[PDB]
Amino acid sequence: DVLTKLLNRRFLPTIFKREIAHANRTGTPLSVLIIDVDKFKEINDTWGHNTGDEILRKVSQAFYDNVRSSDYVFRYGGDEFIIVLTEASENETLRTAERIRSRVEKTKLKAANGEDIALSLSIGAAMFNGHPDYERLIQIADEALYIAKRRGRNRVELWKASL
Repeated sequence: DVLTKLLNRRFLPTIFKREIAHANRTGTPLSVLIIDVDKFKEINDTWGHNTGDEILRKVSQAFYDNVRSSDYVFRYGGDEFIIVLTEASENETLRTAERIRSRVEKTKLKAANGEDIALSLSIGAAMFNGHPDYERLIQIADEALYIAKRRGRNRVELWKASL
């Protein structure tokens, strides 16, 4: 089962604290992908939890197929995910986030009647800029996610001082 490999949210602090410390001592880039499945509750209602669950499996599979073993993937809510990319440049991060978003879009799902289920991700991305507090890094990545949702979903957004 792919869903059992996912990390609980409670491990975010202890993991981020250590992973940030390492990124400052060495000067290696660090990035975060915050992901939320588009209109998931609406999908969960219409097609059922078995369908919602299978969606979470396909979506989780897309993650592990496009991250290293050295990266971390967390699942907090029903459709809420957090990916920590250790040692990934901005160029690499956006490329990774794009591979993930595209994969989910191009995964068509057959319904009970035989129709197609619309799948898409919204992804917020943010680069580590040296700040010691990890919550700041999650805040801006979540803010980036907020915009991707606000701008019509099925897209990636990178956090900037402009907003």
